[PDB]
Formats: sequence, structure tokens, C-alpha cells
Amino acid sequence: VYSYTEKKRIRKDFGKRPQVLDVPYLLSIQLDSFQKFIEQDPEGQYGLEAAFRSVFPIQSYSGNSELQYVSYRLGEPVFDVQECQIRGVTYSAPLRVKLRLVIYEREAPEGTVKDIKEQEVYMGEIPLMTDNGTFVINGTERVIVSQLHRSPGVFFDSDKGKTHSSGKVLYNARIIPYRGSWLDFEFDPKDNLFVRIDRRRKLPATIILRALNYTTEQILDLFFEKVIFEIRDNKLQMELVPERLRGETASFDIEANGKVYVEKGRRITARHIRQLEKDDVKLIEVPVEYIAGKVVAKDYIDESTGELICAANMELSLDLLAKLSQSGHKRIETLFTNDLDHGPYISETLRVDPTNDRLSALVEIYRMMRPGEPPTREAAESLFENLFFSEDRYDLSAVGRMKFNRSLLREEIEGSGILSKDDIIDVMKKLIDIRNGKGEVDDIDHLGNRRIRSVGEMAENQFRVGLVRVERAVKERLSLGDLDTLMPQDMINAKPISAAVKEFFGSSQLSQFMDQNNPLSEITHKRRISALGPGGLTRERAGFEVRDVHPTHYGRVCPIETPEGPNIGLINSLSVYAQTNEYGFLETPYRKVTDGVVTDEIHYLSAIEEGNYVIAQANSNLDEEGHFVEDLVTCRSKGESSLFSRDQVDYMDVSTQQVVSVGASLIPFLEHDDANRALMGANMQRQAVPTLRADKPLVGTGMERAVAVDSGVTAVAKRGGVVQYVDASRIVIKVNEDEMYPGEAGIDIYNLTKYTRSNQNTCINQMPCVSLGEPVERGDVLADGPSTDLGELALGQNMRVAFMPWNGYNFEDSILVSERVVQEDRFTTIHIQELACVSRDTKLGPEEITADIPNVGEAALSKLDESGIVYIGAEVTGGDILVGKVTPKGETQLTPEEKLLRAIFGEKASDVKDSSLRVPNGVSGTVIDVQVFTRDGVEKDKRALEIEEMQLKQAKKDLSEELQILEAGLFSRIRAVLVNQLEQLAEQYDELKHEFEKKLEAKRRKITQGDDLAPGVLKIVKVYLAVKRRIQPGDKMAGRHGNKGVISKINPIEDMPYDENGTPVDIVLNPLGVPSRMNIGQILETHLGMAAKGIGDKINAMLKQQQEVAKLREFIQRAYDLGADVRQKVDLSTFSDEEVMRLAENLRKGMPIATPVFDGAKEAEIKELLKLGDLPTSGQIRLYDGRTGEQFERPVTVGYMYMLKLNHLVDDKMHARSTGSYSLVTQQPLGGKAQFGGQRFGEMEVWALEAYGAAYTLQEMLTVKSDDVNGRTKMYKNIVDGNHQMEPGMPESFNVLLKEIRSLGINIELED
Amino acid sequence: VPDVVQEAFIKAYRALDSFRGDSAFYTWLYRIAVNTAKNYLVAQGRRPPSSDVDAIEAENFESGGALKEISNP
Amino acid sequence: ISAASFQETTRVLTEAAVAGKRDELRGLKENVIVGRLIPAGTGYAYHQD
Amino acid sequence: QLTMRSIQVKNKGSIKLSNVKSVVNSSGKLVITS
Amino acid sequence: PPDLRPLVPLDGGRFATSDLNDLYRRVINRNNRLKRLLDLAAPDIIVRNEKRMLQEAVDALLDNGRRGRAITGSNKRPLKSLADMIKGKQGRFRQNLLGKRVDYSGRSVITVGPYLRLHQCGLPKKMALELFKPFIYGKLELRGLATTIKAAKKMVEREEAVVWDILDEVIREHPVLLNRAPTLHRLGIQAFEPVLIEGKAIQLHPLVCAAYNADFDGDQMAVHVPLTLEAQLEARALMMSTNN
Amino acid sequence: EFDAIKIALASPDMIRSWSFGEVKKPETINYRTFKPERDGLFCARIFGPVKDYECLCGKYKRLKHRGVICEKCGVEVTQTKVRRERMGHIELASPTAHIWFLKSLPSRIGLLLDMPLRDIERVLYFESYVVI
Amino acid sequence: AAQIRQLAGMRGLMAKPDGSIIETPITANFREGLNVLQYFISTHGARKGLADTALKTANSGYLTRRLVDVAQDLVVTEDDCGTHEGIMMTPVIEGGDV
DNA sequence: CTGCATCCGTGAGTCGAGGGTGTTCAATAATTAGCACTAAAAGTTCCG
DNA sequence: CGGAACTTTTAGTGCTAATTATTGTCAAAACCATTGTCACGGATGCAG
RNA sequence: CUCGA
Ligand SMILES: [Mg+2]
Ligand SMILES: [Zn+2]
Repeated sequence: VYSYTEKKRIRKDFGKRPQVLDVPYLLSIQLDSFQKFIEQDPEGQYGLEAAFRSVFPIQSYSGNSELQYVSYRLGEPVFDVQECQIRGVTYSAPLRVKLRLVIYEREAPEGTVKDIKEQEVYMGEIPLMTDNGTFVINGTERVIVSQLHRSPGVFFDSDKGKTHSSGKVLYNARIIPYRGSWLDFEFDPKDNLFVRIDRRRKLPATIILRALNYTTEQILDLFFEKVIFEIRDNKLQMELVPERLRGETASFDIEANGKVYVEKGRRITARHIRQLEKDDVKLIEVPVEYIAGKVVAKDYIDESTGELICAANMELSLDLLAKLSQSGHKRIETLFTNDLDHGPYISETLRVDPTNDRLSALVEIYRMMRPGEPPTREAAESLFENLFFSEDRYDLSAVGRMKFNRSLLREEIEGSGILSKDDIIDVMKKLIDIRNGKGEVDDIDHLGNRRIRSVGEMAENQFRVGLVRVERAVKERLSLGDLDTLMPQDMINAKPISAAVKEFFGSSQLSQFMDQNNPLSEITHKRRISALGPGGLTRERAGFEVRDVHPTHYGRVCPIETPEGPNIGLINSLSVYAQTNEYGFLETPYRKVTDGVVTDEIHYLSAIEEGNYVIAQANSNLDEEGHFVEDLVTCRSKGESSLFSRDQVDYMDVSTQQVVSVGASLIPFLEHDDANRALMGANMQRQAVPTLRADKPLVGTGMERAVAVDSGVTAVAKRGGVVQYVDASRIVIKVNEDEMYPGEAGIDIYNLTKYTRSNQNTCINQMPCVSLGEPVERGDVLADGPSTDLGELALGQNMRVAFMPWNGYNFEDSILVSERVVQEDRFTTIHIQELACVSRDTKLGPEEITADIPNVGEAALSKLDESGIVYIGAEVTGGDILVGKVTPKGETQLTPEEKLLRAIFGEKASDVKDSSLRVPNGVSGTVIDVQVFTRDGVEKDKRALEIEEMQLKQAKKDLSEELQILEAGLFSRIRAVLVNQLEQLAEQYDELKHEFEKKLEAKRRKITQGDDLAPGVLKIVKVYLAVKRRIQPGDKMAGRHGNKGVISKINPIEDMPYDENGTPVDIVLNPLGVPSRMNIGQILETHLGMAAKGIGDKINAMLKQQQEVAKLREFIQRAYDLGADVRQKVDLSTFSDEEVMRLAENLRKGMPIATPVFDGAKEAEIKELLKLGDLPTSGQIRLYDGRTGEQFERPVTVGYMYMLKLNHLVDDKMHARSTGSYSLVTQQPLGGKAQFGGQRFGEMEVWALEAYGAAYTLQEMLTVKSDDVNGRTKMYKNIVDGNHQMEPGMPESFNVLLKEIRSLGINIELED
Repeated sequence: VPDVVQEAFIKAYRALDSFRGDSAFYTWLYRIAVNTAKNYLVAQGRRPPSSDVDAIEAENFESGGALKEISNP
Repeated sequence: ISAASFQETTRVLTEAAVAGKRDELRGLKENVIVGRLIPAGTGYAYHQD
Repeated sequence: QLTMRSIQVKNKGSIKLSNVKSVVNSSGKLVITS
Repeated sequence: PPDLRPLVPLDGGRFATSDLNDLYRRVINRNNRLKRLLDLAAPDIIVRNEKRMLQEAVDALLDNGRRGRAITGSNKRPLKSLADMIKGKQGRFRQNLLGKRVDYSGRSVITVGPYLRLHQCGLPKKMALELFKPFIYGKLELRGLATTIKAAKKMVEREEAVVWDILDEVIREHPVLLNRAPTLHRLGIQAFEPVLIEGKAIQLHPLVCAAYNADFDGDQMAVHVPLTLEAQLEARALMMSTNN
Repeated sequence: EFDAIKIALASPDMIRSWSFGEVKKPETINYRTFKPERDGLFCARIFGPVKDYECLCGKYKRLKHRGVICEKCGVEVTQTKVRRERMGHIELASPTAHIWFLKSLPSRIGLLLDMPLRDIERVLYFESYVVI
Repeated sequence: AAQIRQLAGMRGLMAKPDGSIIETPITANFREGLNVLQYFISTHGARKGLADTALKTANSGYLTRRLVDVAQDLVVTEDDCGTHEGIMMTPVIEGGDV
């Protein structure tokens, strides 16, 4: 089946691999996160309920007073989103929370409470979003970018390379929580183990284990093994297992049971281990020098004298051996030390620890934690139990416990939030085993070890930060509060909830306003994966590890879409089918493959589960009923491409477009492009300026129907039916009888948005696409926004492109454009600038907006009205006035021509200076809108009252239309009654009339009242200019294959090259950038556009001569049934023979052909498509010269190429300043195009002039033209008098440096 | 911090004869410290901000009164 | 002056401050700093004169 | 333009050795003690 | 001096402030409290801690970041001391003495010109009007057209047809200096003779762009005016494109 | 015009010769009106007048009174360029050691006093003593 | 020549994230279509070359500033000195042929 | 008294465009910012 | 252009009333980030 | 914070 928006102009599709999964919602991640952020959920789930259950209930300092929590509620927004964008107030909502304050009786443990106080209280405000994920903070639209940070858990970094200039690798284990202090174990180049907490001084790791109530014998029992030494009658025999003697040479004769086995000086191999295990011997003969090199594990106390003979962590000698033999202790347990099995790391750390007790351990860890405040057994233990074990200051979440249990290879997946001692034992044992030579290390560039946080999880942290301050404030208020004095509403305050959420949503490193000029930019800016911001690395201090891409990014992170410049690879883009996990990871859907058939189902696999299974190739050729046609297949085992068979596979790719992002999937023939060219083309499609008349792309990818629909630039119909009233402002949709609501239903009203200003000064416009009587279905579009065409994205326009050098005008990369492009009104863009004029309240009198401007000509006052504001629809030039404003002459920084008059005869205070808002030089726009905001208590003029009267009339018309459709629905209902109740419906009619009059009174109160402004201003007048810019020599244009150039010089139609038919070409590019910059897909796109233009020319020739519908239907059937086994498979006989003429009218300008990203069309399909028309098979047509009119040898290739217009116009970078403003702290010119500031002579340019001679040129550029106070005025006087003669003088910024050095204790003086 | 902490210490040393001895020294020093902190907050609210807008980002900006001068040759 | 415009400014400033150093501005960068004729191009003949 | 991060003799002539400290063996070769 | 650390009213609630002012206020407050503590017969440790605070304020004002901990005022960022106002890429030795902003300059997008000679380049009409204002003023005061400079300024601003032959007269043999914003070697700054071209972009010779190492994908370069007779003869003699 | 530049240390008598006033109050500017304080950081009798040829009080504004002081303020009325080169001084009651000669690595006070840097840091921060 | 070799013929051997050469080549050219994993290896090999210039131009500018600050303290002020010392110019004959 | 190794201070390109935020008790002793009242001096039309 | 009536103010006296900076404190009174950059010289302690 | 070189 096909919907109605595809029946008007169906797109021809290519490709052979059938899809199984549809395109999901591309803005579903941020919408799902914000729906998860604010929702009523029991049992302590995600949202605000977790923050409301973590902090609450709060109690006082053992005062038997508690503040409970029940539920919360959200209030209605006080304004519409368009009025919120106009007025500049935040798009917030009230946070109505119901609380309960219970207080117990005095001098009673179980006092039954008789004074309960439940009251809803209002605290702060939370900013809401629209239906596209755009917050409105202050006027504009700011979107929050998701942050990619490290997942909470444990890591094992390998400090190899040039670490510590030792040439030996290191191993450190770091425990990273979600919120709290950090734990870091680390090794030396030596064999000493150390620990550090939040980058403090180096202290041993065993002292925090002794602080966890552990003795030294327990330490040496937990970390090391137990070698048993028994006291025989002689020689002090020892037990033995043959596995422990691997790699050690025998220093004695190993013999047992009256038989020798290993001679003195022989190493033991595995066959010797098997031979000694087959004899089953345990006790051997060992000499006395072997025990004298070992260390005794536990402390052995004597039984005769009652003293200690051998201390712990001490090596044994012969006298201690005689003492332990004469005491009578048979069992002696030592340690096991071998460089291949267990290296010495616990004994040396114990012997370097100077404190062998717990109290001095607490004293030392308090000294290393907080220098100062010497405690006596109080602050040290409390700090040690509060730094690591309290749930308030340690916030290991479920994802952190999951990663900690996964990286430690355990069975359970859940647990507690606080840490434990056994986890520290297990991570120290894991560090020991990862040093010993078992297991592997975890790389930091792994997507399974990186977690992404959305807007809701980032806002919940700021909400908890505000809530703990609210908890502290209510604690300090409840500490002194008595009983039965106040309802609990003054216990809490609005600040700092609203202040913290405004600091989060308004000004942050991730809270940035989006660029609103392209629906592609609106759909790829929300799907942005940033690595900067709080809790991450900086872009100027990143190494070569993070910028490179890992093979775990297949399907989750786009590798070809990254910005070139300072941060390459740090700013990533989400893929098409990439989804957010429950814990916070990224998964990819895959097709489940059984032993014989590929089952058409989806399964989400994360990055940690990638290396376990195997994923087949996306474009592998398969047979019907789920069978591979070949035995060999390309797969990946663990991040490495290999060659496997047909029985080892278990998973398959779901689509071929899951690797590229949404911005890179629109480029046709992407597999024939270089990664640099596709990277530069994916970053140039985000800056396309919309034109005045949009045109559809000829070579699409099929993804064009999703970007225009799932974005917020179009108006999608919610309920299908018939369209009744089509207007340029509103669109009336009539709901069909089956989808109609059974009570109080009607028709839908869709209000389009008119010409308004966006963030990037791009005029966004919405135009209707349906007619009267046309039926629409659910999901069909109703209006086309910016860069759209009938529910399909259309960034630029197609033009005729030839590849030949033309007199050097396409020298490096330049583009030649004929006059037919500028004559057909093609590349004309509309820009809207905002000019505001504020009348601030100053001293000696307030400013006025009167029209009596003194000392100005009458020709400048010809545009002002009786009020003083320019009209709506009056054209202005650069330098004219727009609104009149006077100044009471109290301000400083006057002109010298007024300063001389004020010095001679001035200061009367009656005169007013001309400080009015004027048009900048260069722009010539038309005033289309004037907005006037007025503070309360300030009188208004007649034009402002006319503006509010027009707004009141428009609101009255809208509310009258709403009342009319509501009364029509109610009249249909009261007609449906007649198929004591009509009194009830008449009462509802009167109640609806009273509700309408109350809503009209509320709208009158909203319109007539004043708005809030800055402290100390009267009124703000905003004038909207609408400048129309066209093409000219100097702009920048580029295609989709990463080829950019500057338009050189406009050319007439008669000077262009033309073929034998007479049609002139419009664009003459350069074919010399094709072999070096390897983008060969542009020639294939040009050939496909030429074939589509040939089919369109045949369609237009068949239409222009009058033809029956049978031949047109046969030609469209022959064009759509091309022998390529495409997935379209359409027939023209199922049509109703009425929309076929509309299809021919929509296909008379061209044929939109779809081409997939990696399943694109072969060359034979383009050859048969060119053979279908009258075009030549090779694709090269002969062209004649324009000027001389001869015949060109080696005929060039011509066709249609989709080219865009960049946001780099030449009327925005051109600037020239003779003499302008100067700074006061340093006598130097300013810099910028807004202010009158020139360019900046760089530091390397001074060295470039020093490489030449030019002492006079460098001296005049630095001193005369830039720095001298009395040198530039004399030079200006001498130039106009006819005397090219300068004076050196002295610079002033050197005097600023002299005063800066002289301000210190260093004297510097200029001598004679 | 140390200016208002030492000012609270001076105001505690200069008013120690009024201590009637109904409580300990810690609650007295606590109330003196919170009162001096709130008095410093009030005095800072009367003062202009110290680090609001940088001066290098003020010349290249709209409505600069004394950073830029209208003085042409 | 040629070392103060480069890195390690405070150490060379304390070296030139306690010694009473008097440099005769005979160079290229320290004449750009003062803002006079460079003794390399056309101003070299002025320095010789 | 830069980046950041016993053999046969083709020509036919005479052989020259600088700083000669060498003796001859019995097999007909030449060995160098330097 | 207060003209080097300005404190000015900015329209609205915002204020524009230098960093040093807060450190100066803290030093003055600590010196006043140290002068008031010594007269009232304070104990030794109170005036000792006051002297320690004054020494901390002094060596934070002289060079912040060299003490045991760099103090901050707001934004979790260290304040800019007098030593930090000299060092770095924002001090006087890198921003306002070596490379400074110059007057009589411009900036536009490059354009290939294949019909111009090797010793000349293109120049737009509005840029040639704005760059050479005082030459037009002097040539109008020389002729019998404008008595004062106000009438000449109004004639330039009105854009009549009598300024154009003056503009063709003053840019006959007046070369300008072209400048690329990255400048690696000495061939990035050359001299060219301007011609009046219709448009808003600078035309350039195709053969000289091999020395500039700048393609035509949207690169912007700067122009300069010599304004001096010695500078004009210097650009004619050594910085010319035919000489290099 | 001028020859070689001489750089040396600054004597306190040279700072007193450079000074044109004594700053005594930490009040910088008034919030309600932007007139400077009487003897604060921003002043008129120490540095100069704010406006061109206009005093702070407003009594003398003509060209006949150009170059004379008032009765209470005492400001020589002149242009606004005077407030760029004139400086002031602060009479510190306690001597302060410099930080550029103390932590230069190598230092200048520590080499002169044949004493390491840690001992002078302990003496100046009042945690250790030194005898004379 | 090498870029037209990669265009018409196969691209040959590529690089790995460790720095060495992967033992599996790319058996495709730019005229015929590309596999997904081959394009993934190609964009991994191209991202390092794109980041190389962006991480190298800062060190190039720093080296240029250092070599300027070391130099430029010399002026050619004399015509002849009348000395007898110098160096002997020899061709580069060590290593390769010439 | 001759070396070991551990930190502490330096730095890490240039030229343009858009958009910009700060955690409060009560009651007063002086204290200065408006503001009424004259001031005819100074300013502004008008008749010969 | 020379005169008196007419009219509008920038300077001097006050005076009350919001801006200034002060006094009190007397049950007790569990506390900021950092933490994902690299690479040199050379003055420092151990620590034999 | 970001964009082009
Ligand atoms: Mg370029
Ligand atoms: Zn005065």
C-alpha cells in the first residue's frame, strides 16, 4: 500500500537488499529522556521521585520533628510557546509538591501526634520542552547536547611507554563512582604498593586495610599462600606439591622415600612434575639454609617464658631457628614467593608502613586527609567512616554496581550502594593477578566502558544539588522552630532551586543555542555526542587516543561525521538505529540467525556483548527462505575482520545504513567517495541556506522522506480526513467519521507560522501544499517549511553542470554561474535582522521617543510618523533613521565638534543629542514588523495603542472562531440527543459561554498589561528589517560530495557553451579536482541526473503534444519496471486514472531517483537508463563554443548536479575602515564588523616585513597609523594639504607597559 | 573568609565583658560568626560586583561608554 | 626587552632588575617594541648616520 | 608538510680504505682489527 | 592609574570591571584593619594572623599562582594579577605591542582574475572609496569644488558621479599591500596595483597564488594602505610581485 | 630622541616622589550615582577630574578658572588625559616581602641571605623564627 | 601517480590503530562499490591524517616563533673580513648511491 | 660528599562570525539625597 | 540696533526622611572542587 | 561554546 503523500509523486527506488526494520523516530532519545524525567512513578524509579525519596524525609537534631513527602504535581503553562518566544520569558511550569509536617510531643518517646500539617507548597520552576526537544530559555531556542563520559565502575590502566622514564610498565586500579570520592591503587617502578585518594600524597594501601579492622596475620593469610614447615628429628623437613617448583632451580638433592629424584642443580619440567606426582610423595629433605631465606608469616608466642620469639614480616636466622626448635612448636607457616607465581608486594608494603596499629593509622589518614585540627579519637574514625561508607556522600548507582560486578567476574548483578571491605580485598587481589600474568587490561577507548548521559539525568543532578541546599535550609530552620506557629510553607524557599536550574539550562558548556537554518541541522544537532563539558576532558588538552576511532563504534558512533578543526573525533554523531540502553549504554539491532535460517527479528546487542557472538556482513548475497548463496562469508570475531563459514554465524546486520549518521546518509554514492571528501561534504550540508523557491533533488537516498517528517519544520496531520478550508495562514482539517471522538469532537485547526526571525537570521516560512477537496490520511503533511517540497527535504536546487576549463575562471576550485540562474529568481535568500532600541532611565531626566529630533534634515524625517516610529512596509537605506530617541546630554564620550561648543558656550541642559537607532551601512531591508514593550506606569503613544488594538482584534477573531467551532460541536451534540437532559446541555452551553468570556477577559488582561524588563529602563522598541539578498561574484557554493568553490564572475546566456540542441549550460565547474581529491561519485550523480532529465524531457514532450493516458501510463510503467530487481514493484493499473495526470505534472520537471548508501546502483543500470531515452550511452554530448561558436573536440560530460548555497555570503565578510573608534586603556583601533573596527596586523606579519626591508613601512603601520596620539592627527592634516610627511612621535601602549612595570617594585626610566 | 572571620574575632574580643555566663563560648562565637557573615553579605549587596564582566570583552561590545572614545583624526 | 617578550619573563626581569642592566636598543625586536626605525632595511642607513 | 607522529655495489671502480689497520688471513680474504 | 583599570556603568544591571580592583580593595581593607588592631592593644597572634593575611594579599596581588594556593574571586577561576597581565598570549608583549590592529585596512573574499596583469590585482569600488578617503578629500580641496571638508564629506557620502574620476586619478600609480592571515614566509605580503572592478570581492592573479598557498574555497585575505611616500617607494622597489 | 633604557630597583623615596596622593578608603564607587568617592580607589584630588575642563563639585567650569583648585575638594581642573599617568601610594604599616625575588627558583633573597627557600617561607609565614 | 593507482586499481595496504600495517588489504577500487568494513578501515586511516595537520600546525607555529626569537639579532654590516678559515664541501655519498 | 629521584615552574599557532549567569537576622544612630523657597541673573520676544 | 516688561532658570539656604553603617549574639550549632593532557630544565630532600 | 581557513 502507498499513502497519499507518495501518490502525488512517487520516487523511483534502487537497491536489492530488502529491509525488515522501519526507520524509527530520530528525535526519540531526548523525548524519551524528558518523558522519563517528569512522570509519576512508584517504588523509587527514575525521574523526580528518586530525588524526592533520597532526600526526604528530613529530621532535626533529635527534636522529634519530621517533614514527610506524599506526591507532586505540575501546573499549566501561563503562555503559548510562540508568545514565550516573542516575549523572551522562560518556558517553565510550576512545581506543586504536597508536603506533610508532623511534630511529636515533648518528653515522650511514643507521643501520638495530634497536630498534623499537610499543605501543598510551591518551590521553583522547571523548564519544559516542545514536541521536538527544544527548550526556550531566554527568547531563542537552546538544546542540551548529550555528554559522553566514563562509565562508573573500576578500570585497569596500563602506564606503559615513557612513564616515569624507567622503561618498565605499570598497573594502576581506579574506582570511579557516580558521585563521591575517588580511590586509586598504583604501583611503583619498585615493588611497593601505594594508594591515593583524590590525587593527594602517596601513602600505602595496607594502612586502609588495617583501618578496616584487620590484623597482620589476616593480611598475610588473605593475600599469600601457606607453606608448611614441620619439625622432625633432624633436617627440618617440608611438605611439597610438585606444581609450585615451576621455573625454580633445585639448590639441593630432592629425595623422598629412600630414593633420589632431582639432583642438585637441575630444573623441574612438566614431565618431572608428572613423575613426582605419580610417585605420590609429600615430605622431602630440605637443608637449613632454605628456611633462613624465607619470611615467617604469623607471630609465634613462646609458652615457657611467654614472650615473642619471631616478629611478623621478619626473615629467619640460625639463632631464631634454634629458639623455635627449643620452644617446642612443630607447625611453622611461611609465605610463598616466586617471580612467576606471586611477587613480593604485601611484605614490603607492610614493612614500609610505620604504623602497626589502628589508632595511629587513623591519625595518619586524618593527617593525609585534612592537615590541621588535631583530634583525640573522634574526627579520624568519623572521617574514615564518612568518606567511604555513608550513603549520602557515596552514590554508586545500579550501573556502577553492575559494572563493578561485571569487571570482577561474579554471578550477581545487583547489590548495595555503599562499598564494603571484601570488594577492596577483591580489587586488590585482581590487581595482584593482573600484575602476576593472568587476565588482560581494559582499554579506556571502549564504548562499553563509556556511558552517555541525556538531558534528564543531567538535570536530575542539578535538582539534587538544589535539593540538598533546600535540605540544609530546612534543617537550619527546623533546628530552632517551635510547635503550632506556622503552616509549612515558610520552611522552604524557591531559591536555590530556580537559580540552580536556570544556571544549568541557561549558561553551560553543553547548554548552547542551536543553529536554526536547516532541518538537517535541527535533526543532527540534537543527535550530537559531545565529549566536553563538566566531568570530561578539554578539547585543547587531548592526546592521540581519544581522537582515533575504535572498531566497537560499528553502528553506534558515526566515524565519518566529525568536525574538522580544533576538536576532531571529540564531537561524535549518533547513528540511525543507535538506541539508548536502560543503564546508559548504546545498543545496535541485529537479525537473529539460527542454524539454518535467518529469523526476521530484532535483538539489541550492547558493546560488551559484541565480542561474545559474531555479526555477519550487511550486504551479503543470500537466497530465498533464509540461506546464504556462498560458503565463505566476511565476519568479525572480536573487533577484527576474518573469513568464516556459513555454520558459525549467529547474528546478522539489520540494514546497511546503520553505520552512517542522519546527515551523512543523504549523500548519494557514498561508497565511491573518499573519507575526507565525505567528511567535508557532511559538514557542508549542515550550513545550506534555504532559497526562495525550493526544488526537489533528482538523486536522493530514500532518507529524504524521514528528515522532513520527524523534524519540527513541517505540520503533520494527526487525524486524517478531507481538507475543507485551505488558506495561507490556517489549514482546516475535517476529521472522518470513523476516527472521530464519541463526545465533544469537531475539526482540527492548523495555524501556520509566518515570516519570523530564527537564530541564524534565516527567514523560516511555511506554505500550504494541499487544495480544496483533497483527501489526506494519517501522517500526511499539510505544509512545507524551510527547504521542503511536498513532505521531502530539499536543501538546494538542481542545475546544468559541465566539466571543462573555461578561460581560467574555474582555476583552483571556482564555479562559473550564468545569468540564467540569477534571472530565474533561483538563489535569492531572505534574511531578517533584529534591531532593538532601548530607552534607559538615566540621570537628569528620562529619555523620550518623541519625533522632534533637533538639528536633523526634513528628508530624514520623511519616514517617521506622528509618534516617531517608521511605518510597516517602508524601505530604508543604510544610514537612515528608524526610531527617534533623545538624550538629556548627561552621558560622556561626546564628539569633539560638540565638545568645543560645550567648552565655549554650553551646559544649558535644554538641548538634546541625536542618539537614535539607525540602519547599518550596507544592508537595505524592508520594515515588516514593529514590536513595542512597555513597563507598567509609563504612558504610551498612539502607534503602540494601535498595535495592541490590532493584537486584540486578532485574538478576538481567533477566540470567536474557537467559540464558533465549539458551538457547532455542541449544536451537533444537541441534535444527536433528539435521535431533563436538554436543561443540562443548556447549562453546559451557558457554562461554555461564561468560560469563553473568562478566557477573553484573561486574554485582555494578558494583552493590556505591561511586561517585565531590565531594572532601570522605560520601553524597548524592536524593529524587524527584511533584506533580500541575491547571488553575486563572491559567495560560496558547494555540492554534496565535498567540493567547494567561490563564484568568480557572472556571465550572459550567449557566452555559455551550448549543445547541438541549443540549450545553454548554467554551471561550468573544473574537472581537475576529480583525480586528486578522490570523489568519483559526483560523475555518477551527474550521469544519473542527466538520465533523469532525459526521462523528464521525454515526459514533457509526451505531455506538450496532446496524448492519451494509455501511452503515458505505458511509458511510466516502462520507466518504473526497469530490469534491476528493485524493491519498488509498482503497477500503474491500480490507479484511479485521475491522479495519473497529477503524477505526470509532478514528473514533468524531472524524475527523483533513490540510491542507497552502500547498496547503490551499478553502472549497467545507469547505462540502460540512458539507453531508455534518446541520450548517448557514453554520457558525453558535444557542445559548441559561446563566443567563437566553433565545435569542441573531446566532448565533455553534462548533466544535473545537486549543489547547495553556503552561509558564507560576500556581503557579510566585506569590511573597510578608514578611521573609526579607539580604545581608551590602549590607544589602538578596534576589531569587528559590528563596531567600526579594522583588521589586525599579526605577529608573523611583522616578521614577514622584517624579512624584507621596509623600516618606514613598518614604522608608519605601528606608530603613525595605530598608536600615536598626536601623530595621526598631524598626518591626517598633512595628507589633505598635499604633504606625504609623517612624524615618529611615541606610542602610547608602550607607555601603558611602562606604567604597568612602574606600578610594581621595579624601576624603569628613559635616559637622556 | 579570613577578613570576616578575624572581624568576628575582634568583635568577640571587644565584647567579652557582656558575657553573662548562661551558656558556653561556642554558641556565642557561632552566633557572632553567622551575624558577621550576614553583615558581610549585606555590605557586599550594597557594593558593586567585583568580577561581573571582563574589561577586554568590553571594548568590542555594544554600548561602551568609556572603553571606546569617539575621536577621529 | 628581547627576552621579556619571549617566555620566562619574570626570571629575566628579576635578573635585569637587581643588576642595573642598560641595553642600548641595538636590535630588531626591541626597536619594534619602542616603535622607531629598524636597523635592517632603509633605517640601517639612518642608524649608520 | 612534515610528519608529527655486506651490501652490493652498483658501480665499477677501485676500492679505497681509510684508517687502515688490517691483516690478511690464510683463506685469501681480508680481516680488519679496527 | 584608574584609566588602566576602568570601572564603568554598563547599561542595565551588568557592570564592566577589571580584575585588580578587588585585590586592591582587599589590600586596603587589610591595611586599615592592621592599623586599627595595633592601637587597641590586641594580643600577638591576632595581629600575627593579620600580618599573614596582609602578606598573602600582597603576594597574591604581585603574582597570583606562585603562592601555596591561587586565590579566586568568582567563577572558580584565578584573578588576573599584574604578573599575569604581562605574561601569556593576552599580555602587552604579545597582544598590544608586537602585533597590533591597524587602520586603513580591509578584508574580502578572493576571486580568480585571468584578464589582469602580473603586477596588478583587482579591488572593489566601495573598498577603494573607504580606504582612500583622505586622498579624495585632499584632491577635492585642491580643486574648486568643495570649500570646507564638510561639503566634501557630504559629496563622498552622497555617492555622486564626480568622485569617480578623482578615484581613478588617485589610484593611478598607488600600490597597496595585500596580506594573508596565515603568514609563514616572506612572500605572503606583496604589493599590487589596484584596478576598479564591479563587485564586492578582490580579484587576484592565478600565477601569484602559488606563492600564497591559498586555494579559492572561501579564503579571506587582508589589504593595507601604505599612506607614506617612503612606504610607497618601498612597496614599488622591494615588495612588488615582479621583483619577487 | 632618547638613548638606552635603564632598569633598576625602586626606592621608597622614589615611590613617594611618584605619588600624588594617599589612598585610605576601600570604597570604589557609589552604586546610586557614579560619582567617585572622596578618597577611595577612584578619586579626583589624587588622580584628576573625570570630565574635560569640569571639576567634580561643579563650581569652576569656565576657561577663566582653568588651572585652579576648589575650596573643599582641591582638584586642578584639566582634561581627562591626566588620569592615565598619575599614580598613588599606600602607606603600609607592616613591611611586605616581594614574591618575585622569593620564589624565582633560583631566588635572590635566599642566595643573598645564604639560606634555603623553605626557611624563609617558614619565617615569613610566622611558623618559625629567626634571631638577630 | 599513487592516487590514480588507488583510484583505478586497489588501494593496497592500510593501517591499524596500534600503528602497524594490518595483514588484510582492501581489494576494491573507487570505480566499483565498496564494502562496509573496508570503508570503516578507510575512514579510520583518514581520520588520523585529518587530525595530523590540526595537531601539527600548533607545533609548527611554535617552532617558527622560537626560530624567529633565536635569530634576527644579526645585521650584515661589513663587506669583507679577510679570513682564511672555512669548511670543505663534500657530496652526500654515505647511505644511498647519491 | 657524590651522586639518585621527586617534584615545581615554563610553554602548547593565526585571522574573522554569533551569543553571554552568583548561596539575606532585627532594631536602630547618624547621614546624606531630594526638594520647597528665593535669586535676580540670564534668556527670550517686542516696540521705536 | 536701543530699552523695559515678560518669562525661565542654575545657584545658594534649609529640612525632613530613605540610604549609610552600627549594635546585639549567652539551649546547641558534623565542613567547597580536584580526579580523561603532553613535554623540557634544575633546585632540592634522602640516604648512603 | 561553535563555525571556515
Ligand atoms: Mg582554504
Ligand atoms: Zn569643585
